Amino acid sequence: VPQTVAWSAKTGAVMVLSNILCIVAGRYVIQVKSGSFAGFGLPELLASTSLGHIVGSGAILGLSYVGVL
Amino acid sequence: DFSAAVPFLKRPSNLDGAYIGDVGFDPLGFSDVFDLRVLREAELKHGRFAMLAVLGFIVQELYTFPFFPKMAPVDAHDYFVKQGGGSQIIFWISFVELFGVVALFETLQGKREPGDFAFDPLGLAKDEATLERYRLAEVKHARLAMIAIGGFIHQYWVTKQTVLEQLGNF
Amino acid sequence: SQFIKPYNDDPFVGNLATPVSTSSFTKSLLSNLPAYRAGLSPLLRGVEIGLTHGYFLVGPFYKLGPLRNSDVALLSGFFSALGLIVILVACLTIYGVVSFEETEAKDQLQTAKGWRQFTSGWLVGSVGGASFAYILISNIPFLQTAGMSML
Amino acid sequence: KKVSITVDRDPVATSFEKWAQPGHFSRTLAKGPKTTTWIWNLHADVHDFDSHTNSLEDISRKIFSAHFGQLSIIFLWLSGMYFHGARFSNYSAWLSNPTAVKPSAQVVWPIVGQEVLNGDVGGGFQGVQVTSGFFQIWRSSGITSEVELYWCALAGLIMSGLMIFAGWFHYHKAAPKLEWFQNAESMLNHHLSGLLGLGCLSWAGHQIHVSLPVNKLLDAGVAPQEIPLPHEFLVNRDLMAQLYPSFSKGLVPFFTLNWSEYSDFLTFKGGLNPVTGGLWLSDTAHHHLALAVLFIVAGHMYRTNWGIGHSMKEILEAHKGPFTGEGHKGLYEILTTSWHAQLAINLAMLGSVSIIVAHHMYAMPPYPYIATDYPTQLSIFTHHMWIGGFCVCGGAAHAGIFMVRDYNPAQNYNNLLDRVIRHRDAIISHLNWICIFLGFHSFGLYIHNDTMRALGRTQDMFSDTAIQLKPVFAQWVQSIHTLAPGNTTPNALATASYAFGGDVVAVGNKVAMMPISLGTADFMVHHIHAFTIHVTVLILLKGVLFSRNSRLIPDKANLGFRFPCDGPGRGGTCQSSAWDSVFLGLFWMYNCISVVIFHFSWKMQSDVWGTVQSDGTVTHITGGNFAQSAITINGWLRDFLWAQASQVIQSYGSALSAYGLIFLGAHFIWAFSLMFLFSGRGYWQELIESIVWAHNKLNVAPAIQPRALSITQGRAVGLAHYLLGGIGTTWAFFLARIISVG
Amino acid sequence: MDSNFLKYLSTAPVLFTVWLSFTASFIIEANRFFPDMLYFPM
Amino acid sequence: VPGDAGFDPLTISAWLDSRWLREAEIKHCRVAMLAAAGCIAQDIFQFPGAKMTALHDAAVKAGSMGQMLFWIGFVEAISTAATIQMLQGGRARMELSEIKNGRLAMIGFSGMVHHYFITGKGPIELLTS
Ligand code: CLA
Ligand code: CLA
Ligand code: CLA
Ligand code: CLA
Ligand SMILES: CC1=C(C#C/C(C)=C/C=C/C(C)=C/C=C/C=C(C)/C=C/C=C(\C)C#CC2=C(C)C[C@@H](O)CC2(C)C)C(C)(C)C[C@H](O)C1
Ligand SMILES: CC1=C(C#C/C(C)=C/C=C/C(C)=C/C=C/C=C(C)/C=C/C=C(C)/C=C/C2=C(C)CCCC2(C)C)C(C)(C)C[C@H](O)C1
Ligand SMILES: CC1=C(C/C=C(\C)CCC[C@H](C)CCC[C@H](C)CCCC(C)C)C(=O)c2ccccc2C1=O
Repeated sequence: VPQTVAWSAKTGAVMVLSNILCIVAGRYVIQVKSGSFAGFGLPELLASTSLGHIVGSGAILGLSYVGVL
Repeated sequence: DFSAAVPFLKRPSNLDGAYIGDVGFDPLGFSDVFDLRVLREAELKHGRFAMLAVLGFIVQELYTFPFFPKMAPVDAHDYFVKQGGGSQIIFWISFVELFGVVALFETLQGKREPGDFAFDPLGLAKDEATLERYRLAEVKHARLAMIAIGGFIHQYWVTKQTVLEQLGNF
Repeated sequence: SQFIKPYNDDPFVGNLATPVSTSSFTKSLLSNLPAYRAGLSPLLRGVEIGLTHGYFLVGPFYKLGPLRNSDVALLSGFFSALGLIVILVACLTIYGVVSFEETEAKDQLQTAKGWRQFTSGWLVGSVGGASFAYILISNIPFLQTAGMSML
Repeated sequence: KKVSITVDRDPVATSFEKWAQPGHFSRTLAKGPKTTTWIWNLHADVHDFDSHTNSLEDISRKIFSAHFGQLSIIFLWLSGMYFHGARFSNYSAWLSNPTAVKPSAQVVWPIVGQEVLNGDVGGGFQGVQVTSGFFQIWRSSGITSEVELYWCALAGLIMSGLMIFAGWFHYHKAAPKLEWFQNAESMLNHHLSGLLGLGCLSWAGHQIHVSLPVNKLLDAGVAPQEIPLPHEFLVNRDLMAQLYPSFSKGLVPFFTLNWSEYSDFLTFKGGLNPVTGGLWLSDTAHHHLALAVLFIVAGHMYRTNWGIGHSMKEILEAHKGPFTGEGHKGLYEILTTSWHAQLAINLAMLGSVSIIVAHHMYAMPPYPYIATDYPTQLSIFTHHMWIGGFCVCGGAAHAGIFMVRDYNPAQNYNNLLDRVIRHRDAIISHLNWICIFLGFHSFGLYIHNDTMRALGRTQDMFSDTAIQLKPVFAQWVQSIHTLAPGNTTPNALATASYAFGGDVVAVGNKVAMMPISLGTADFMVHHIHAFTIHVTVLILLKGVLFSRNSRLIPDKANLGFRFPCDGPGRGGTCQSSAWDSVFLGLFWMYNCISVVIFHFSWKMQSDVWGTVQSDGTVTHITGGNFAQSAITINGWLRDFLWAQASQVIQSYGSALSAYGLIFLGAHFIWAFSLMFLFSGRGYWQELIESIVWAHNKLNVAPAIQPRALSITQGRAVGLAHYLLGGIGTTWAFFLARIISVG
Repeated sequence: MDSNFLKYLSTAPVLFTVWLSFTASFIIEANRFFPDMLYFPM
Repeated sequence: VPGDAGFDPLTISAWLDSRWLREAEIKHCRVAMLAAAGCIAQDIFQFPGAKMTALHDAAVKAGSMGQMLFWIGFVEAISTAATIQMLQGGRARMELSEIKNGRLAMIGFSGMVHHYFITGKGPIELLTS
């Protein structure tokens, strides 16, 4: 079984990082919608944090698997 | 615009107060889908069954016929399932309900009020005004007895005491 | 960029120019092949095709034939290949007789004389190729086995 | 907000008037019958909605309400299976002793001596043995009571009433407009996220909270009435944490992403449960939870009302290369304006999924005690092969209907359809060649082996003892899947299926699953499969590609999808329609699926199913005769059909005598079909003329003039009786054989 | 009762299924009470 | 319109109906007001013969929570009819006062339940200790 850990500030760091990474990515790549103050709506934010949680969870589970944590 | 009973709900389109006992109460919108005539047929039939049953409870605790064993009304349901008198009552109800099917066809064809069987042997209804007053009373009693019989059977299921003995005890 | 076009710049012809049908590699291979080679005599066309076909016919008859487990497997395989060559050369002969009306010109396969020259070349090539396969398999032990001689 | 709900209110009046006028839906049929052909033409075109109305809106409304009617029928059917399990079954007796009691949920009335069909299935019970696998489903659900089966029957009944109400409501009260139906992005988002995703999520939740505790208690050995009721696991988290100690921590490990705490009940074990011979339900719970996450995530792909998402039109129009012209341009317009194009795709996919279901369910038995209930394993494999094959041929049927009717060349210039129709001779000629090559090199190997074995030349055969056609690629893939646990699936503990190699799983001394070795006979029958699938594709594809026109008939689209011919000229154009290729390909589907179920039945009896003796020896049902006898046709005739038809033929006077009767009855129906298949309408019309004369003589001629069936209907009736007869023969043969011996 | 629903119940498949179910039903009932009638008893 | 401090930083009002949002806010307000008044009341006094979250768990066994759920569910079904109809189709000061007090009670109850998770104490107990 892959080794996962209880929540720590490092897990929080990975989630926060992945979320911000996806906010910036969503500002660049979402085709239908002041770098972040132009056309930034709730759907765009909600979609990017949805992916940020998907990417963050995948990253946390993988970095816990390999030992990086 | 809005319902007399529920102030914040709008009055159902099919409920115009033509049927006595109407207060606009139909939130789930069963009258927007189904024929109100059929629904008033069903309301009065369920209520008349319930009124006869609540009097059925009360009299059956107070008295029972000497040829039948003394026992509780739900036990009476099971005894008359196994004895044959339940099948008798079911047959005669079903026999009357055949002409009830004919009566409901008369209602659907527009030629009969939903609860009218012209059953006034004792001539208690004198004119239209008292008939309307009695009719509102009948629907109110019908609805109240539907809730009451559910209470009597459910209370017996929870506490194995009859309605008169449950008032007498506790 | 479109890699499929109408064949011969004619849209209503019943073919499509495609990479498989009309690449330069396909055109080079067909032209190089003896049947379509320019400058090749019909007899010479038959000799090259025959040498090829007779050479590879011996192997399935030899390796998978009824007499394969016998020591006469190669002789049986050659004879079976030779018999198939004689049946096929009869087929070539009868096709030539019925298909082509007799004409003086022999420079093409699609002529009575040209198909007769082709059949002549195919028989000589096929018997020679079958014989060449027999000589090679008999001499080389590895060819006698299925490649398991090393094992 | 361009994705919106739009409905016409009270479109169609709920009246019995059109019920009383049969044929009301078409202008041809509404003027009444003059010949008996009208009667047949009534049923033949009833569900052909786009033949009655021009408007796509009324067509879509009719389809939506007919889908609710179908769902109502399925829910009524399910409610009946639950009620027959509750009332007319030995389910409670089967729960106590799953390996000895035979499932039975059907009891016959004693009327004409037919009460012999109430055989002794076990558990103090007499009834017809049932093979649908419902008992194993219910044990997997954790039902453990007939009362809960009554509640499931009522839940099915309520759903059946709600679907028939919804079909009435959505046709007659609030029918959606066409712009509602043409929301493929919204529908896909909801059917991936909501239908499949919350379906898996809710089912995984049920498995974790109900199936897992009840089945752990059942496999521990606790009697079904000693097991706590399924809500007592929901409330008493302490009692649930006894069985699975991870429940002591609750939902904090889920949200904090500490998911390895849940490894008690969300496993990746693989293999089978040794007690039941079924899949580990902890694996199934993890499986459904993982599918739920991806299905919900997938249902966020498409753009609906907020700018995030894909336009499927943009995805399709961007995929074009140098070989394929304009590419997938115009396919979105097709699939949101043609119902038949959607039905062609979805029927081919539903059939493919049903075929995948049959292979995966036998190999990885998913229910407790289903692997060693061999009548159920054979029944559900054979059933889902037939549902798969039928649905695949209906995918080609509605591809033909799309091509004949909904295809417009103006909107399909130089796209993928245009290019396929413009090289259909190359497609059909190469498919024709591969089918000839593969009939020669699969069935001709059988003819070679028949000949050599008949000639005394056993050294000249394709066999394991002679020339060995080994399936090296299939054996190699089996090697990889046996080596996969700990190597390429490191966190797996066992193989995905024991069919690939590994242990023999035995339950109640009967083999649940065991390695299926592949030899020369398996190479030969798999290339038989590749051949029969290829030829069925050739007939169905040749019908789709040549539905609109040929070199033979240049205006075939003007004759329609379903026409009998265009006369005896051009040499004869009998069966030139796309319909007649569906007609001819349903025979080849029948041929394909019949060989698949025969291969499965013989291979599982010969090499998988049987009893485990002391020292782990497995005595198989037909004793390993597949390897040396499935290489000849005489072996299939002798050692499979003749040897195993013993049970149907000798079933009279027993509980399996119904199978003997259906065996004979279906041989009858199959033969009776050939009257419609080998004959033509003109014979029967002249014979009917003489019979009409005999009626005229007695002044008893009918006013609806009797006609011989149409040419197409004679073909359809012949095919329907042929399929019923063949499949019913195989159904009776399979079921009596495996109920007796397995 | 509605005349169009009665005209629907007068249609050929409904009457055929009801009449042959009634026919089947009294063959079943006659073979229930009086089974095994291979002959007219005399 | 009531309780409008111009506070919609994520702009929820742009992407959901202001009537559905206001119904949710007012229903959350009222429920939270009853809940917050309830939290302090349980510690202050107990109805004769009778924990922020554990008492809920005890009550479901006694059926006290179950009876409350059924009756609240019936009123809520009528409320669902009201919400659908609203979406389909002195006192001013009091509406603002109800919204502000309800928002304060939402935070209030939220504080009380997290206080219970922390010290295992009721809100009056938190003031006492
Ligand atoms: C949907 C699936 C399904 C299936 C295949 C069956 C099949 C069966 N059931 Mg089960 N059943 C089901 C659902 C199902 N049932 C459901 C949902 C319930 C709960 C209500 C039941 C409850 C039930 C009981 C309680 C019993 C059965 C029994 C039976 C058996 C005989 C029934 C019979 O002869 O009726 C024949 C009854 C007739 C009245 C004859 C039918 C003739 C008429 C004309 C039918 C025509 C339909 C009509 C023409 C359609 C058009 C309508 C009209 C307006 C035109 C048979 C094995 C019996 C059994 O197993 O005994 C051991 C039994 O006692 N069933
Ligand atoms: C998330 C929402 C959702 C869900 C669950 C469904 C579900 C379904 N749709 Mg779809 N649909 C949706 C949104 C949704 N749709 C939208 C937004 C549109 C507009 C673009 C459509 C347009 C559409 C069309 C045009 C068609 C469907 C069809 C179907 C049915 C497919 C047959 C099947 O597998 O049913 C069996 C599976 C089931 C689960 C049966 C359950 C039935 C109910 C309706 C499921 C949901 C119940 C409820 C939400 C669950 C509450 C849970 C509670 C107990 C806690 C299925 C009931 C087809 C159909 O058969 O029509 C009836 C069809 O033709 N839908
Ligand atoms: C989701 C599945 C689905 C759907 C919605 C449709 C829908 C449609 N199909 Mg398609 N089709 C399907 C599956 C489907 N089919 C499959 C699986 C096949 C392969 C067999 C076909 C083959 C097919 C052809 C070849 C044709 C259609 C046609 C039609 C249309 C009208 C059919 C009609 O009125 O028949 C009304 C229904 C009947 C006449 C029922 C009779 C069918 C059999 C004989 C009854 C089965 C009885 C039972 C199962 C076994 C007998 C038991 C016995 C012992 C009593 C309609 C658009 C026809 C059409 O008009 O094209 C536009 C047409 O030509 N389809
Ligand atoms: C058992 C009976 C039988 C046989 C042998 C065939 C044979 C064939 N069918 Mg037919 N078919 C049959 C029944 C049969 N069909 C029935 C009942 C239907 C009902 C609908 C159809 C409908 C049908 C359609 C609709 C299609 C076929 C196709 C085919 C061909 C498949 C390609 C192939 O395998 O070539 C290999 C040839 C064989 C397997 C024949 C057996 C030969 C064996 C191997 C030995 C050869 C003997 C050898 C020549 C001896 C020479 C010496 C001698 C001459 C003296 C082939 C000609 C397809 C086709 O032609 O396209 C490719 C096609 O599309 N069939
Ligand atoms: C067996 C036996 C005997 C007997 C007996 C008999 C025959 C007893 C018959 C009993 C009957 C028929 C009871 C009928 C109950 C109906 C009810 C309670 C309806 C509730 C509906 C509600 C509250 C509503 C509503 C709705 C409205 C209107 C508007 C909607 O938009 C919304 C909404 C859904 C809210 C007796 C007892 C004498 C004793 C004997 O020894 C044995
Ligand atoms: C099983 C079985 C048996 C049986 C039986 C029978 C006949 C059982 C009958 C059960 C019944 C009638 C249940 C219904 C009760 C009424 C309810 C719940 C409505 C309450 C009012 C509500 C919710 C709201 C009211 C509202 C409020 C707030 C106040 C204002 C009004 C309103 C707005 C409407 C036997 C005896 C035959 C024995 C045998 O063993 C078989
Ligand atoms: C027998 C036969 C007929 C005559 C068959 C007819 C006229 C069918 C009439 C049978 C009776 C009248 C009704 C059939 C009823 C069955 C007992 C069951 C039918 C089940 C469904 C029809 C409901 C054809 O018309 C025909 C046409 C083209 C190719 C082959 C044939 C063919 O073989």
